[PDB]
Amino acid sequence: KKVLLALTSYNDVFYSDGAKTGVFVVEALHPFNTFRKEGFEVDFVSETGKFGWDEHSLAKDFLNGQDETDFKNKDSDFNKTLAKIKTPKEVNADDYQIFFASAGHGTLFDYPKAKDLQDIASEIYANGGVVAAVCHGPAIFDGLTDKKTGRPLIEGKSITGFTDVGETILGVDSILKAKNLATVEDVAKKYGAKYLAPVGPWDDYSITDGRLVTGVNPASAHSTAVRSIDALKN
Amino acid sequence: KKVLLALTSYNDVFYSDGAKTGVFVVEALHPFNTFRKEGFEVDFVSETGKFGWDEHSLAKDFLNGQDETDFKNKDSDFNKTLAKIKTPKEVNADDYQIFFASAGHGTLFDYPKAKDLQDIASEIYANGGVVAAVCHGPAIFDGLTDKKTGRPLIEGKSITGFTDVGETILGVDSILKAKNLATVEDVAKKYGAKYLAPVGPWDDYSITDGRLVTGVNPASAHSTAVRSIDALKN
Repeated sequence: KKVLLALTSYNDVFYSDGAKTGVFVVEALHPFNTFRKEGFEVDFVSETGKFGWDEHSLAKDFLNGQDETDFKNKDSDFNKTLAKIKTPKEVNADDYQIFFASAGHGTLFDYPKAKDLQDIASEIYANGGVVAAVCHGPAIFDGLTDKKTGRPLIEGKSITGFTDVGETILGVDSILKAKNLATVEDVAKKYGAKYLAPVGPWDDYSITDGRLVTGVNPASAHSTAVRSIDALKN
Repeated sequence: KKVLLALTSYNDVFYSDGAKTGVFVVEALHPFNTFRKEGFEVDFVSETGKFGWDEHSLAKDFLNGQDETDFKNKDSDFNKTLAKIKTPKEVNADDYQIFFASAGHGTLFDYPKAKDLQDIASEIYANGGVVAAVCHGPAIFDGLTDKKTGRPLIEGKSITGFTDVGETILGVDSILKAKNLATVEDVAKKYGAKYLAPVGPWDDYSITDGRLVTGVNPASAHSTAVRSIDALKN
């Protein structure tokens, strides 16, 4: 039982305070934990084989408790597994039942153009696997094609993900535009998907549409992962 | 700017302990409170113009705090309003912006056959209003037609509601099958709707799809009510 957990490979100054974005820690850690818990093996992968942390996700409010302990302890299973991060080439899609895309605002940079990752994702979905994504993770659906129908994998599907209002509240809406980036809600519209919004931009909100699982934000990582395992039976 | 809050008129012995089903207290109270807070007026209506509370919704685990105080206080707005509850005949569909269907298992008995109420809701909706339902409330979607399309109102839409698994867990799926009642998932399947389920059958889980709003269970009453209001601009 393997699970391929994708991470953004973009890590550069993003926020107006000079803080650089990248992988949202708990969006990788909670799914990882949830996966390892049920008895799945986790293989991390990134577009370039490299990654960095979204500095904002390192703040006390987003990283604390056992999470921080596992983060700081280099011998943690999480860290030992992350050290074995793979590049697309080094991956055999046929080895995974679940494809989970963790996020962070960085995914908005490489995920849409990560074709190799999309081919892999598409294959796992073809073999009856489950494709899941949280936060800005659905960004990788931009171009993801269903091999069986030839149509965009999200066309006619109900998904969720980071909200447009959330961007405004974070005050990063100025930047997304400045950097010519599309929001999850934009991507959902562009490819015929039905975007379902949570009551609040920070709520734990996730959706299961057959074998396609999506979550809204960091607070939905766990739920997304849990849904992702359950979805295997669909 | 008013709300039509439909209640189940069924109030007979249900549970395998002699208890009776009917209106689940908070499913009518929280929605009422939310709508009242936002300035909307509220009118209660049932098939018979009468109703009874579901015996199991009266325990401390479901009825407590201010809710319980507003339930026992005869001079409470919630109660003074319930006294003026009207019948379909007394209703003018054009006087409402939202149609909210509170539940309790009792709804499986009357909502599906309450044609007059369906019309009111099809009408309100026809005028660009909002149609919302929580828990077993979606049973009212059984045969509910979109005045403008001719097609079933929930056809092609995404909804959620009380889960089939929940029924088993409560050990009432026997009663249902016996009394020849249909579940929400059934009604969704029957009219071409895409049923989206919560991770846990008890989760506060709701969905907003255009102007069709749905919630899963008592825990979802509030969110479903909030989703209604926000929906009005969709």
